[PDB]
Parts: sequence; C-alpha cells; structure tokens
Amino acid sequence: KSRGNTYQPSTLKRKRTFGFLARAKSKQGSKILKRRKLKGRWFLSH
Amino acid sequence: DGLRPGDVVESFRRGIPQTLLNEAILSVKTTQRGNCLPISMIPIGTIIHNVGITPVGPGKFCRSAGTYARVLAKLPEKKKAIVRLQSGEHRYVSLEAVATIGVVSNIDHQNRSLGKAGRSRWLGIRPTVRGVAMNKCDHPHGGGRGKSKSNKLSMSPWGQLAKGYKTRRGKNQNRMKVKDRPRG
RNA sequence: UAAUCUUAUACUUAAUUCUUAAGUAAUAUAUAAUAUAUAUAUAUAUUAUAUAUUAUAAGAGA
RNA sequence: UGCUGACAUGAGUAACGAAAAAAAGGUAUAAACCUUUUCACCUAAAACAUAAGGUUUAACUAUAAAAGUACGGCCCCUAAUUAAAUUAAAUAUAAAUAUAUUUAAGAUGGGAUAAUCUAUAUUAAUAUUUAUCUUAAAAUAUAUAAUUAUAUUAUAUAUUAUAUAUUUAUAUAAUAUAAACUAAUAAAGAUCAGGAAAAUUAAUGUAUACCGUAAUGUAGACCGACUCAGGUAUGUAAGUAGAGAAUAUGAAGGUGAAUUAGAUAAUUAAAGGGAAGGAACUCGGCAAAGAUAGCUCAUAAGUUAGUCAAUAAAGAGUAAUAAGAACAAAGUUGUACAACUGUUUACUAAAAACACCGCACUUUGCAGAAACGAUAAGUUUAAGUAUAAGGUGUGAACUCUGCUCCAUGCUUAAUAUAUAAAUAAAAUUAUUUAACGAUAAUUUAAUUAAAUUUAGGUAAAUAGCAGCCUUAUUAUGAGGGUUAUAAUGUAGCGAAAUUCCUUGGCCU
RNA sequence: UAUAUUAAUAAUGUUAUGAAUAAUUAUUAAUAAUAAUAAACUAAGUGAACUGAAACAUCUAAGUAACUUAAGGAUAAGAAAUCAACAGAGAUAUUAUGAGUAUUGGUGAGAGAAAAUAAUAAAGGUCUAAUAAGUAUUAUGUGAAAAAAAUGUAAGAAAAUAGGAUAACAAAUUCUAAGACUAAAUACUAUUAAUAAGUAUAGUAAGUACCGUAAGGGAA
Ligand SMILES: [Mg+2]
Ligand SMILES: [Mg+2]
Ligand SMILES: [Mg+2]
Ligand SMILES: [Mg+2]
Ligand SMILES: [Mg+2]
Ligand SMILES: [Mg+2]
Ligand SMILES: [Mg+2]
Ligand SMILES: [Mg+2]
Ligand SMILES: [Mg+2]
Ligand SMILES: [Mg+2]
Ligand SMILES: [Mg+2]
Ligand SMILES: [Mg+2]
Ligand SMILES: [Mg+2]
Ligand SMILES: [Mg+2]
Ligand SMILES: [Mg+2]
Ligand SMILES: [Mg+2]
Ligand SMILES: [Mg+2]
Ligand SMILES: [Mg+2]
Ligand SMILES: [Mg+2]
Ligand SMILES: [Mg+2]
Ligand SMILES: [Mg+2]
Ligand SMILES: [Mg+2]
Ligand SMILES: [Mg+2]
Ligand SMILES: [Mg+2]
Ligand SMILES: [Mg+2]
Ligand SMILES: [Mg+2]
Ligand SMILES: [Mg+2]
Ligand SMILES: [Mg+2]
Ligand SMILES: [Mg+2]
Ligand SMILES: [Mg+2]
Ligand SMILES: [Mg+2]
Ligand SMILES: [Mg+2]
Ligand SMILES: [Mg+2]
Ligand SMILES: [Mg+2]
Ligand SMILES: [Mg+2]
Ligand SMILES: [Mg+2]
Ligand SMILES: [Mg+2]
Ligand SMILES: [Mg+2]
Ligand SMILES: [Mg+2]
Ligand SMILES: [Mg+2]
Ligand SMILES: [Mg+2]
Ligand SMILES: [Mg+2]
Ligand SMILES: [Mg+2]
Ligand SMILES: [Mg+2]
Ligand SMILES: [Mg+2]
Ligand SMILES: [Mg+2]
Ligand SMILES: [Mg+2]
Ligand SMILES: [Mg+2]
Ligand SMILES: [Mg+2]
Ligand SMILES: [Mg+2]
Ligand SMILES: [Mg+2]
Ligand SMILES: [Mg+2]
Ligand SMILES: [Mg+2]
Ligand code: NA
Repeated sequence: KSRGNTYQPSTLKRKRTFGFLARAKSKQGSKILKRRKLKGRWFLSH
Repeated sequence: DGLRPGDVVESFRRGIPQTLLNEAILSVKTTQRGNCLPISMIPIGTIIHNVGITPVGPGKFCRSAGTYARVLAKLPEKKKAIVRLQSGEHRYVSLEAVATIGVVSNIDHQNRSLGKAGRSRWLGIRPTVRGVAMNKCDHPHGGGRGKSKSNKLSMSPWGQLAKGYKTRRGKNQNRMKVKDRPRG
C-alpha cells in the first residue's frame, strides 16, 4: 500500500466543503471568511 | 400459536357488540384463542399475550415468539388485575387493559441455530469484542500479559457491574410490580 | 385531590379579516321550587338564578 | 549540527525511469521532428468509445455546432443526509447552541411521447437473490396405432398465397442455419424476506431557451514534489483454439519512448543447459527442481456421514511410444496450537492473537436496562417488549466440567447500630449596659438516614484448592494419628508453546 | 416574472344573440422590493493552562489568554445610606506624594489599601421619582491574594418617634438603600501639523508567488 495520493479531486465535494457559500452559510465559516478578509486574502474560499 | 389461515377472530376491546349480545355463557364463547378483549372479561388463570398497561394504550408485554402472560387475579375495587408476565414478574395491569387469548406463534424460534458468522451479519449483528481482549484504555478488563481478567469484577466498558448488579434501584423502581421475577 | 408530573387526541352593536360589549338561541355544571314513580333516601320532567363555551380521555400521585 | 545569500567538494562520477529497430527522402541541416517502406511490441490492449480530474495539453484564435426519439445536464421527484430557515409561551439550554416538528435543499437513483417519426404548455370538469430444469407437446429415424433413440419447443422478419375493410389496413396459412449475446415475457425456488416520492377527458396551444460536446483518460495531458514500472470508474473489446474474458497467435488500430553508439574483463541482476552423484547444503530443502491429460472412468482408511477426506493417493480409457507450444494441474504422513470461511499491526509480526456459530451467567416490565447529551430537552435501543434488548465470560460438536464463599464484590433480611445537615424554648455562662435589654458561644428534648455490622445467598462473579509424621520382613504406603483451613486439586492431561535440574530415564 | 398584475378606457379581429364573452396593443389609476459593512477601544457572560512556590495539592499565573454576546463615539463612573473622627471634608475619572505604610499570606511564594495634600479637568449640579419590601437584615453555600458589593436556597423588618455605617455593646458622630440624569480630563481608530542621537533587512510591491484538503502558513 503506497501512500502520497491522499488528495483525490472531485469538484462537487470541494465546493460543498471548502466553497465560499458553505463558509458563508455556517457561523464558523463566516468567521473564517472575516478573518481572511482582515488578513488581506485575495482568495477567501474554493 | 395454533392460528392457521381460515380461522376467524373477533375483538371485544370496545365491548360485546349487539350481534353476540342478542344471540358464564358469553365468556367461554369469547375466550377462544386469537381474539382480543379487556382483562376484565378474561377469566382468572387463562393464558394471554400482547398484554397492555392502560385501558386505552396498545398491548406492550408478551409479544415475542412462544411467549405469554397469565391472568392471576382481578380487583374491581382498585380497577387493577394482577398478571404474571413471561419473566415471572407478577404485576398490576389496569383491569380494563387489552390482552389477546393464547400463546404467541413460533414457539420453536428459540431452538433455531444460526450456522455461521455470516447469518448474524445478515440479521444485522456486528461482532462483539471481549473486554479481556482489549487494552486497559478501552475496557477495564483490558491489559495484562497473556490472557488475564486483571482481578477486575465482571463489568461493562463503562464500569457498570455485569453479574448480578441491579440497575433499576432506589426511588426509581417499578410501582406496579406485586412480586419480582424469579432470579437465578 | 383545581399540588405536582407522564401519555394520547349564531346574531346585533362599537373601535374582507380581527377584537370588545350587550342580550338571545344552543350545550354542560351548581343551587332553589313544583309534579310523578320506588324504598327520611334515589330517579325522571318542568321552571327560576349563577358560571363557562386551553379542552377531553387515560395513568402516576403527596 | 547558528540564520540568509553566493560558490565550492564528491565529479564531469552515478544516473538519464521496464522498451526493437533499419533505410531512403524532407534537408550536400537530424540517433531524437515529419513522411514512405521494412522489422518488431500491445492486442477482454499500449485499440476504440466514455466517466472523474486537470496549467487547453487538442488536428487551435478563420477553435470543440443539439426541440426530442440505444443524448446528458438544467427541469419534475425524492434517498442518504444538510439547513444564523420554520412553530406571552414548540421543548431544552451560562452564551455558543441543542432537540422535536414543518418547509426547503439534496443524486449515486425514478421520470410521458416518439421514423408508419413525436409534442412536454394553459384552461375547465369529476423490481433481494438465483434458475429456465423435469414433465408434457409435436417433429425426425430405427423396428412391429404403440415402443426405442435423437435433437426441437415462449417472443424478435422478410417472402409468398389466402380471407375481410377499401394499392393502403386487419387476421390466417405456408417458406426459412448453427453457436454465443441482448432486451422484453412468462411461470418459481431460497431465506437473509428485498427503496422513496411526483389522476384522467375535452378545448385551446407549441416559432421549440440555457449549459456540456476538443484532445487527454491502465495516462507525457489526472492523484503521487519528477514527462515517476505506484494509484485511477464504465462499455465494446476481428477471427482461428478452447470449458473459458485461461493460454497461443494477431485482422484492424495504436505504438517503438529526453539518451545514443560501441565493447560485452572482473562483478551484479534476471534467465537457459549441465557429466558423476542426489540434501552430503543450510538454523531449516530457503531457492530451485519436480506435473506420463486438463475430458470420461475409478477412487481408501478414518469420519461430526458431508464423494468431509477428494481435485484422494496409486490406477484405467482416449492419445502417444525417441522426443517435438503455451497456459490449468506440484506429493504422503506424524505431532503442537486454533473447530471451521473470515479479521489484524496501510509502511518490519497474518499468528497459536481478534471474530465466529454455539454455551453459560447476568441485568431490564417498557413513563424499562445500556449508551450519548458544557446538560438538559431528547436520540439510538425500537416503530422492538424477556424466545427481546444490553452487559460479561467462554468459544462448533463428542466425552466432560469436581471441592470451596476466607477474601473483594454483588444480592437478601435484621429499628443489630453509629454519625451529617435540618428544629422548636431555655438554661447557665462570656462581652457590654446604671438598668432592663442587646450580642455571642455552650448544653439540653421528641422525631434519624443511606453507610457500617451480623447472618444467610451468589464462583460458567472477582477468586482459592496446605504441610508434617509413619504403618503390610527392606522398600512402596491401601491405611493410622496430627496441625491448619472457606475448602485442600476430582476426572483428565503431564520434561507440555507449562520441567529449573535437563541433551530426565527407556523405545522407535 | 414591476417591459407584472387588477381595473377603466380606446383601437383591432373572432364567437353567439344594438348588448354579451375571450385575446393583442396603447394611455390612465392602484399594488411590493433590494443588509458588503469595519477593525481597534468599552461593557457583560464563561473562564484555562503552562508557569512561580526551586517538589506539589491551598496559594500563584488570572478574572489574564481565549471563546461568546451587546453598545457607543467613546463606554464605564458620578452628585454620598461616602469618608472621617468630636476637628472636619464634600460627585466621578486619571496621575504624583501618602506607601511598598497600615493590612494580609501552606504568615511560604508573595499579595497590599484608605484618609490627607497636589495637579489634570468642566458651568458642574440637577430632578426626571406621587421616595421605593419578598427589600434591608438573618441563616447557609459561594464571592476582587489586603480592602466588599455581589449572589443561589430559605426565613424576613422598621417611619425620620425611623433606617444604614464599625466583632460586639454603650455613648457619640455621620449618611438616607431598595427611583433617576449628567458634560470634562480618559481609551481606540483615522486625518492634519510639528519634533526625531527611529527605520532603506521598522522605507511603500504581497498577504502575491509558493506550501497545505482545510483552518492556516508565507518568500525574493
Ligand atoms: Mg501532498
Ligand atoms: Mg464530506
Ligand atoms: Mg467476542
Ligand atoms: Mg491486546
Ligand atoms: Mg478505566
Ligand atoms: Mg498466565
Ligand atoms: Mg558560525
Ligand atoms: Mg569516484
Ligand atoms: Mg565509474
Ligand atoms: Mg554509467
Ligand atoms: Mg536525413
Ligand atoms: Mg488474456
Ligand atoms: Mg481514447
Ligand atoms: Mg426539491
Ligand atoms: Mg444521476
Ligand atoms: Mg469530453
Ligand atoms: Mg469526442
Ligand atoms: Mg499533477
Ligand atoms: Mg514520490
Ligand atoms: Mg506513469
Ligand atoms: Mg480474441
Ligand atoms: Mg498487425
Ligand atoms: Mg493511445
Ligand atoms: Mg526511457
Ligand atoms: Mg547435474
Ligand atoms: Mg544426469
Ligand atoms: Mg554442515
Ligand atoms: Mg520452496
Ligand atoms: Mg469409507
Ligand atoms: Mg501452477
Ligand atoms: Mg484458525
Ligand atoms: Mg505490517
Ligand atoms: Mg507480512
Ligand atoms: Mg488480533
Ligand atoms: Mg454469537
Ligand atoms: Mg440509563
Ligand atoms: Mg442475550
Ligand atoms: Mg479465548
Ligand atoms: Mg464447546
Ligand atoms: Mg468449576
Ligand atoms: Mg446535628
Ligand atoms: Mg510448569
Ligand atoms: Mg470580562
Ligand atoms: Mg513549580
Ligand atoms: Mg515536577
Ligand atoms: Mg486573583
Ligand atoms: Mg454615560
Ligand atoms: Mg430613596
Ligand atoms: Mg427612602
Ligand atoms: Mg449572606
Ligand atoms: Mg492582583
Ligand atoms: Mg436617593
Ligand atoms: Mg448613569
Ligand atoms: Na486483563
């Protein structure tokens, strides 16, 4: 069993979990977004 | 138990209807197996199943294969009826509570032997890992070199004693039980 | 046991719907009077006065 | 073993990543690019269609063309599940929030019509899993209506000839390969008992929206830091052969590569052969070698009766006698451990460990026991009800499972028995006050728990199962007498995976 | 579906008997809608641990970090049921002295006021309450290291002839709880000006490249 390939992309899943709207919808995600904005981040979410 | 397709069963939970009233004398007609009625109608001594608590609620006790209760006494003063359940616990049940006549079907269910692990899995039963097999962090019986019981009293993974320890105790006990079930 | 707890399930006035108030009709309970039937008591019918429109049923219960 | 930068050293060393290349020409510029021919490799793929993914890598900017029918999304519908949403007072909660209910979302699934092409809008009105046998039917041949042997047996279409509506329709008859495969049909075996959710006529409509479409996809175009021998879903996968998607070949298609040319010492790897011997090797037959049909027969002891053992070993038939493709097929036995098929340390342990089916104990009567819940409401348990569910040990079955409650627990009963907080009113004492009083302590009086203790019970609860003496001529010790205890190791097994002394004694 | 209805008209074509029913266009009137909003400062809730004590358990770190909630340009506090001591002062806030003093501590580690006098400060006093009860007080459990005011559970007053304040009591003194408002000095952010024995690795790029599934990290 060879490791290394732990990332296994699937756009839909990514957008569900780490997408902007998911962040927006949760309180915790909204807080994250705010924190990133404060930092100065160009890209707040996937 | 002896029910087979073609048999006829009534239910006298509402009461004795005007068909049978127009046409004890009624008790023997009524107390055929398979038909339901309040414990008031059911004569003392006879075997029953799907025994209720309350006069309105459904039959709760004695539902499993080959199981049954038995009417022991009835008290119209207090509106109760002492019933022996399958466990052996004598218990007050509302005198107007529901109960079917006869023993439950499939008496020989208990005698089945599952052949293999897979059958249990199909039924929906994942494997039980023994406390002695575990590590100490996981279960009190765990740890030790070789196989050991750690001088630890037989108990659950959360420290509740497994052999003999009465779990329903003190104030929170059953109010309606007349005589407790036979133990050991 | 109206301590606690558990379970189940019409019209008319005044500020299209909404709410108040009055009286009336309908149902239920309590109290008083009259008539009838049974063994001072119980049941039924009629009249007057008062109250109501979270409930009812089941269970546990100081 | 400071941090950052720059540059050395090893060193022009190893390596250049499974590989088959050759010539001619594009080009008097080519080992590496393009073409042609030859040769090879993959071929139930290294092919052809696709899914997901991605720096568009593509046959490219003059760029991947859809009203719908062996076209997908979008849309309708819902599953798993999700939701600062939903209900003077839904419930709970230090806040955050959590729960229940509604509603909404949510594909991996379901969704009308269609080449004789098809019309989706609006308005109105009342389907787990597997199987297709046997029988029976008729057909074809042998023998003398009936027997024997052999295939065929529900559906799928063109042709010809009839009979009815009128060359277009409906029905009937006859003609017509084998082996796979599909869909749709029917009947039906087994227990493990098999999703959810969204009407029909009539009239009036319908100018048909958006997005996906390249190429790559067992890979140089994704996930692995690399153009990485790893990981990566689905469908076709020429024939010949075969039981087959095994194995050989390879029609077609694709490919022959960011390393080449030579040389082939020692040495290493991965292969091929080997005289005489045949485990003498070694910790150990590790490794290697070993297959005298794969079809049809036949196949023992033992045994839990299961061709379990068995794919038995040997052996036969067919084939072959000097041999002459690949692939499947690699002995027999004794003992230890574990019933068995399974599971396990992803990346050093696959086991004797876990699990298991069975066995036993125990808890809980359901407004239960168990678990979860800053901690609740509540949830699972369960749409179950003691033949159930939770916990514990043991681990199929045969023969069996002895004695012991001392201790730690659990469990039952005793006002046997102490102590905690909680109370009236009233007695001295102390402080203060000129006095009563005020403020402190202390002591009295009825009504006291669970706990503890005592006595049972409970060991398939946690646990335990002693030593000395010396008696039948010597020996052995059936016996005999003691001490100690809760009881004093029973059946069995025994130098055991348990035996230190130990390479115990004896046999094979 | 607001280049929407719904109605009222006007123009057009069709149906059935001048009037009625539907469709299309054009005016007039009527009907709802758009959260991207700071961060720091403040107040409230919950509240660690490392650490110190040369161990560690009371204690400490600390009501700190953190998370959560809510407000305003500031917030908080504020016109004595305050301090003091027989003399007196007169809201609050910040600083200096008082003072590392009183006080307190497994009397260890260590913690530590107030009165008073100075500044800074603004006009700093002024009713808005028919004067405050399950309140004061008591018991008990907790509660800013000293100094309380708070608080869960339950008992529970008094009218200025009274009530609060100190172990307690007696004298005295002082204040009036259970109703309220309040600039100003202060905090933080931004801007402008001035001063730099500050910065060119604290001198403008970039929260980019790149790393990570993600929170997040982060160059030259
Ligand atoms: Mg990685
Ligand atoms: Mg997920
Ligand atoms: Mg187990
Ligand atoms: Mg273990
Ligand atoms: Mg533990
Ligand atoms: Mg052992
Ligand atoms: Mg240095
Ligand atoms: Mg060298
Ligand atoms: Mg060299
Ligand atoms: Mg080399
Ligand atoms: Mg050339
Ligand atoms: Mg093959
Ligand atoms: Mg392809
Ligand atoms: Mg939906
Ligand atoms: Mg789908
Ligand atoms: Mg494509
Ligand atoms: Mg294509
Ligand atoms: Mg990549
Ligand atoms: Mg790698
Ligand atoms: Mg590769
Ligand atoms: Mg082939
Ligand atoms: Mg070829
Ligand atoms: Mg290719
Ligand atoms: Mg290469
Ligand atoms: Mg040889
Ligand atoms: Mg030889
Ligand atoms: Mg040797
Ligand atoms: Mg070998
Ligand atoms: Mg035999
Ligand atoms: Mg083989
Ligand atoms: Mg095994
Ligand atoms: Mg391993
Ligand atoms: Mg291994
Ligand atoms: Mg294991
Ligand atoms: Mg089992
Ligand atoms: Mg519980
Ligand atoms: Mg059980
Ligand atoms: Mg075991
Ligand atoms: Mg057994
Ligand atoms: Mg035993
Ligand atoms: Mg006491
Ligand atoms: Mg031993
Ligand atoms: Mg705070
Ligand atoms: Mg320390
Ligand atoms: Mg230490
Ligand atoms: Mg502190
Ligand atoms: Mg203010
Ligand atoms: Mg006042
Ligand atoms: Mg006052
Ligand atoms: Mg107090
Ligand atoms: Mg401090
Ligand atoms: Mg006041
Ligand atoms: Mg104020
Ligand atoms: Na153990």
